[PDB]
Amino acid sequence: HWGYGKHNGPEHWHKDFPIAKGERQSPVDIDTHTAKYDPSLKPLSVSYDQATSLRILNNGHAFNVEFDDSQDKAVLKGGPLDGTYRLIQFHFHWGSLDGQGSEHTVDKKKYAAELHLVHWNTKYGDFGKAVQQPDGLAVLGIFLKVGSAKPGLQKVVDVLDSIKTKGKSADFTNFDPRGLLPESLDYWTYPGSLTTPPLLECVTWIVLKEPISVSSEQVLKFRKLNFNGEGEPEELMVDNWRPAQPLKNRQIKASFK
Ligand SMILES: NS(=O)(=O)c1c(F)c(F)c(Sc2nc3ccccc3s2)c(F)c1F
Ligand SMILES: [Zn+2]
Repeated sequence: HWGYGKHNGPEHWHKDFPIAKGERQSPVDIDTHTAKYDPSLKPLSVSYDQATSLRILNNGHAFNVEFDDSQDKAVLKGGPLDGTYRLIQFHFHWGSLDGQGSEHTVDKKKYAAELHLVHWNTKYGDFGKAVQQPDGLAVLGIFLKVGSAKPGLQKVVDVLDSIKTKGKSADFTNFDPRGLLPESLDYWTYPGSLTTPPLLECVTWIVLKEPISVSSEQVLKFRKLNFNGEGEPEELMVDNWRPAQPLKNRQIKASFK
């Protein structure tokens, strides 16, 4: 029953998932002036050379590109992180218009979209167990603005017509997610949560400073997706983002400046 519309949208989530009003909820606004530079934070390590994508899926809330996480292939490590975390999927959140769509904001700025590359802590042996742990997940967030095309995103955009409606999937092999990374790896980092139900407070958030650009035609194709299933009255998949939640005590750290 949860979703993004008037009657089931984020402001309604706490009824089914009371952790919605918890102490480390995401996303947040990144106040770039109150974030603490920390010279002791390590460079992020993104080792994606051996990634193996398998499938793309419309789950009724976004689309996921899934990876085979059964060995140490695509991993995140270093940065603020203690273990190594394995890539399991990526997805995006986007707007009905270019002026909105991102979940994190930067001094109140909303970007057109936000890419989430979701990884899990190897010491918990799988994603299902990792989410019940406070340091179970690491999500690398990357902001999208509209301007020039991202060539590396086009294979994703071209297959979306085949997964139009809730439930649909398609084989999605040899997709290289290094094609979605900006040039710099400068980041902010803070402790928080899944930004969809079940809203578990299990995530180390790593948000890149440098957005990637995508074309208006790329983002327009995200907006032709559907929340509904093939049976049903079309609701376009747009504005599937949660807004910024209270920071409460937490401190946001910066890798830079
Ligand atoms: N916005 S987010 O990166 O915090 C996020 C995520 F990490 C995810 F891993 C997912 S999919 C997901 N599936 C399950 C299954 C069981 C328990 C928690 C989750 S989150 C998700 F939908 C999502 F929005
Ligand atoms: Zn997400």
